[PDB]
Amino acid sequence: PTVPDRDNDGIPDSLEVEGYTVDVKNKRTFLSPWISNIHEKKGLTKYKSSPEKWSTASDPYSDFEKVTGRIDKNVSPEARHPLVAAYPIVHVDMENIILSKNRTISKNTSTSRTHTSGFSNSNSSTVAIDHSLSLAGERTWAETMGLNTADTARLNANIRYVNTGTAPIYNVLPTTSLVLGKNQTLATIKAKENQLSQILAPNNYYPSKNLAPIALNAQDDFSSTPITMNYNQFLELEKTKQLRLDTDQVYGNIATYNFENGRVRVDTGSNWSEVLPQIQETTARIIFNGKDLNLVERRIAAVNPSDPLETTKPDMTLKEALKIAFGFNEPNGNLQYQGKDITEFDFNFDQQTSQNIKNQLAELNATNIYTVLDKIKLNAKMNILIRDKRFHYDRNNIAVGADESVVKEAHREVINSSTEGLLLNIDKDIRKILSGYIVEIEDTEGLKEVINDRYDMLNISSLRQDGKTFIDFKKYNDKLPLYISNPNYKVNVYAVTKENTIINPSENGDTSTNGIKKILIFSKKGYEI
Amino acid sequence: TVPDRDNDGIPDSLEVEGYTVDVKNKRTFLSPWISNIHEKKGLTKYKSSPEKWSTASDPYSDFEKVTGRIDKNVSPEARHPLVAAYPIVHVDMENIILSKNRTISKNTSTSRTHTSGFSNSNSSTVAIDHSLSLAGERTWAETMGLNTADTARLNANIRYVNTGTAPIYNVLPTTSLVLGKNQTLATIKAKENQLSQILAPNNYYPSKNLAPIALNAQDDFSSTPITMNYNQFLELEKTKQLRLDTDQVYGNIATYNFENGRVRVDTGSNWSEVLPQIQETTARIIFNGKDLNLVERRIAAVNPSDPLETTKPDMTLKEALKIAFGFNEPNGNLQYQGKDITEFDFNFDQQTSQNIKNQLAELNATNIYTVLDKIKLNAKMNILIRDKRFHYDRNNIAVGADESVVKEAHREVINSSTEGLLLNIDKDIRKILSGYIVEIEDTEGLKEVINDRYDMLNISSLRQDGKTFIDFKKYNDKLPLYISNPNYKVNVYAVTKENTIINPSENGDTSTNGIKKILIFSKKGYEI
Amino acid sequence: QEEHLKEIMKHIVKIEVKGEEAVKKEAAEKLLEKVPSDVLEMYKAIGGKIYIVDGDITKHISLEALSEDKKKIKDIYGKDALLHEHYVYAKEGYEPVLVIQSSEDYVENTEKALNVYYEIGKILSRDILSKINQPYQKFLDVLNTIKNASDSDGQDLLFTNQLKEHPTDFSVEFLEQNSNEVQEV
Repeated sequence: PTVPDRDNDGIPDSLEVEGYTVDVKNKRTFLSPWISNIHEKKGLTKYKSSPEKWSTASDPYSDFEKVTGRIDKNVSPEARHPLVAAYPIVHVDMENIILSKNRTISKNTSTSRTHTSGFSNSNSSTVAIDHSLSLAGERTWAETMGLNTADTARLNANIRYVNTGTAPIYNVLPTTSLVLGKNQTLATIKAKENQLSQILAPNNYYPSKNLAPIALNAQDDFSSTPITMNYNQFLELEKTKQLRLDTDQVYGNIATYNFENGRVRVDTGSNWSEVLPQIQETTARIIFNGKDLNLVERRIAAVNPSDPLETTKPDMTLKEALKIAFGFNEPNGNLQYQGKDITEFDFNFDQQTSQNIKNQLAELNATNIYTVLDKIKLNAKMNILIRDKRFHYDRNNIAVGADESVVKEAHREVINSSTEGLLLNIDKDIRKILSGYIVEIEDTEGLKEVINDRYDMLNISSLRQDGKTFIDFKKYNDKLPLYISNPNYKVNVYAVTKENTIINPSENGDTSTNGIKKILIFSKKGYEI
Repeated sequence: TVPDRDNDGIPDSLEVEGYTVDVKNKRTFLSPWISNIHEKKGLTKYKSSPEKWSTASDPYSDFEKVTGRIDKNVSPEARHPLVAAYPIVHVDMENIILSKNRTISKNTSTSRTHTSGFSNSNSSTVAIDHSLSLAGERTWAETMGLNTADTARLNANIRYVNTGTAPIYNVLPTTSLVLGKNQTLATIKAKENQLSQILAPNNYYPSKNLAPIALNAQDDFSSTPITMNYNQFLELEKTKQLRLDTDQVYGNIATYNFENGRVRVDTGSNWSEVLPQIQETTARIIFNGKDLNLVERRIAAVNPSDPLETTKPDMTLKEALKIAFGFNEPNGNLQYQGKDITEFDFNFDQQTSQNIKNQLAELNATNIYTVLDKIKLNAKMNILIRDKRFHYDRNNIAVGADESVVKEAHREVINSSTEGLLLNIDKDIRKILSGYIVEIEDTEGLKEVINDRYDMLNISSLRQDGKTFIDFKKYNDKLPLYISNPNYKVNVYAVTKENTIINPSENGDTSTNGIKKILIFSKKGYEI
Repeated sequence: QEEHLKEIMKHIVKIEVKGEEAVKKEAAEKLLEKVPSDVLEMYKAIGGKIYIVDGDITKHISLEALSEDKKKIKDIYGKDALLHEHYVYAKEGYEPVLVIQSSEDYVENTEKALNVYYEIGKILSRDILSKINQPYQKFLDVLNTIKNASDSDGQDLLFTNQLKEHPTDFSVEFLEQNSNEVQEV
């Protein structure tokens, strides 16, 4: 019969264009043409692909292997589908630093992978150093560290690498340069040689959470203080507390599947630094912050009118893209992600993509995209950003705040209240936009006494091991319980979100929380405790 | 003539249904499982995947494993196709020595550890002996002239232990010593072109017959590689324990060549490329039954989400234990050389826990020990089965036990005299007893403890015939045992590790006063 | 490398979908093919013919009204199985009938095919040849050579427990008095 197969990818031509699916028959797996009535009840997915592409996504795994499972068992599940490119995405996460002069300020940091606007295909992150005063007496860093006009401080940090992509990196580990301010490059962290012999499967850390993180300073003799830094730099750092970590895309080799013995061997000829360019010019990019407010990037194969070979890829409608790339489903035919309807999200587009979609909205005579969702065609190179509509965001698309009404609603469940603190149970996502709480006491006649009355004394909210938030008064108190001048006096509590926070003392070094917009969060009389 | 898609020698139908190889006088042939003629002959019933060249995913084909054409060093129990064969190397530190850049030389004991969200990486844990070999050597800080501005040198001896199931050949793992939470003292070099020997499973390198590898090079690489400022030494004194973390960068793999039957190390295949597959498609079972050491095995289980992966034969928990460790059914009741399956605990990670609660719901059962043979294993579950009778610490090492169990193990006095006891106790108990407290009781209720110092308990030795012998004269005054009254009771107490004190108290008390002691012996003065 | 893809490719890529019920008809017909045709003509000549049911073999008009008591059957391996679960039964009487339950897995696996062929052999020996008493000395002579032979597990493979306890060699009288045991072998 010589069933025709030009692309030489195992699946015959007719099958790829019309729809097929792999289904395990008791112990033997066979490929079958999609039958509408007998396969749907079994919960099998309808695959489609390109009859002229050995790999529709253009990544190194053929159309046949992805759906059949003959593949590096580490490729993330969501990438098994033939229309989702599988490639690595490595960024650097810095946990904490320490400083001194060539009496060491050691503060813990929190990092988030960033993305800003005209946004380009290069990964970068952003660390934010904690500003709260661990020591009472450590007012003004300039003095806690003996920094003089003609001195230089030494920097020694700990970092870990994070793989948030969908495929493993193997031998090499990328070079990445730290930069303070707009263009002041302080140091480039060397690419250690022949040491990352382990694997970074998607959503894993290197080195793992159970081992010491890789010390940034060598601790050897390579440079006495590689991170030198004149005085003026230290000043910007004191004003901004921000550092950027730019990383390039030089990953390792690729792991291929061998038919002869089923061995997965690292081939030394093929290298990710040759493939990524292909993927980045033939796919639509979708960025989503839905799961835990972290930026997840996926690439979907879309058609490109100008190129013959490219019209071969199956048409991909936006609605289906969200379904197969992230996990959206249809309990009642309404697109939703774990309860949250698709309508609670924004759609933002780059100027090109924006223009293109305006056209698409014209030939259909519709104004609300949330309706015509199943009629939007994706072409190559569009960039789409789906962000939660309820939270406020900064310039680098990081979650930074929210509307007060949401903040209050998140607190309407008071599990317990006493004179020693609150034990709340709040939805894990909100507590990533709250910097701290202001506690105050109110005289029966309207007076106001704020307990922790200093700008740098807000980090008073810890988290218990059972996920119950616990606020401790004695932390930034005088290690004494809470006193009340009247069992009828109301106790008011305000919360301050990051966006509305102050990061340095004011002009005249004011430390009071006066000119800070505060949202009321609690108010029970003295006897209601 | 017979379809064989996986191209692994065995035909399709045989692989799915069950087969076994059985030698007919001198020729080996593969045959379909016949229930009556193979079972009486003691042959094992195999199953495998018709679409996997190696169902386990390790580097040996389904056909080679069961037929024996394979590196003769893979341990026997891993010859069965559903048990992954791979190495597991950890570091064992036998003893250290210290001085200043007056040498504290103590013997150490190490145990492979495992703690809790527990991950796939081997680590060990040393414990330094605390007992006072010298009477006068109170406070190390002074026995070694250590000053606030001094530095101590560390010099240990180590050997490598392979507790896995397959051999490593050329490379030997890099391993970093770490004290406390994050103060990394040193990284043990990967000696180059020196591990030309072999680590077969359950073997040592270097062998028990050779001097252990000196940790410090004794060359010029670093004058005192393990330097150490004062503050660490203080912290070290409070905790008296270290960790040895090792990674998994092993060597190449030895493969079997069909043309002439030679086993040659191919330089293309490297264990560091295979391990990730195994770690993502098998169920992990931890067992501390044999000798209270953590033995880890991996069994190939199905993963619903993946077509190719659904091909592997289903494994019920009971079946896993039968082929991986040696459990059997003399009377249909699970036991490991007598101890019934009921004497063990089952602990599960949160994911696996969730999965098993479902499994227990569609069967309407509450005691897992009954419906045990009806529990499906899925890929990536982690199961830890520990003996229910012993107490455990934070790093899941055996540390103590309930007193009641301890006493019956001692109720057999083979001999008693005025110089000590010679017992014959079950080899497993003496890994949770730190030492013994001896005391004498006046006819009117007084109490005189002979070795009345916290660091003076190690008085119990073991004779060459496995009979434990407790020596009083060791930490006594080299004098025999006196008794003020043939009516005076003689009390002996034992102190398990978990219940031990490791440093002098707040006001530097050295008496065994505030130590919880369990009574183990009490005979009349005349009887002794 | 290009070579191997084809073999795996052909086995997995079923070009067309036979159908939901066609496969069933095709499986049974292929199975009976392997048995020599001449056996089928002897069966038809002596009367009743095999009809393939689709549902629970336990409930069929031809078999429901007869032999309710004989619910206990022994597979080829000697282990007992209930009839309802079992997938093939046969009955010896005035109307010799053989019934096989249709299934799609007779070509792929073998344990199921073995029982069908096993039932054809029992009908042949007990119902066909018995009309001529064809099993006789030649069959008995080979039989005798198996019992007395160097540690030959062959006995274990074909003899039941009852046979393993006859001390001397087999005799022409025994077959006459007991003819179910020999016909089974």
